[PDB]
Amino acid sequence: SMEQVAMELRLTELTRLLRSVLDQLQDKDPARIFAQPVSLKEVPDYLDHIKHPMDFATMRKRLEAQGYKNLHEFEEDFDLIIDNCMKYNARDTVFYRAAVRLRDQGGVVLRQARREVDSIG
Repeated sequence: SMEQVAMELRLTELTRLLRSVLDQLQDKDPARIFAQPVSLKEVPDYLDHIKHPMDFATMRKRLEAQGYKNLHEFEEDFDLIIDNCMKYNARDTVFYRAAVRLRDQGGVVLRQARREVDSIG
């Protein structure tokens, strides 16, 4: 149907905008602390602690499969990155501090992304 195509074009345009958002969020992590999943070889207990692990590579795979239907779903995943890290790691650690910084810096990007998604439809 033509409707299905129009819907698909919207999904594709959302995917384009989320890719740019993702790039901007990931620039706020210059140490690459959140680049890749936490290694179960190097943190064998990790899944006892964290039930839904997340990282920027895993978000990028979902993105390119057009697997985010709306900004809210994408934000959920971004928040998992931050929130997982802040539970597993103590306050006095480079990891926790990196999450706080990513959260604070990402908020700005996400604030305008919401406006753009609402605005452009």
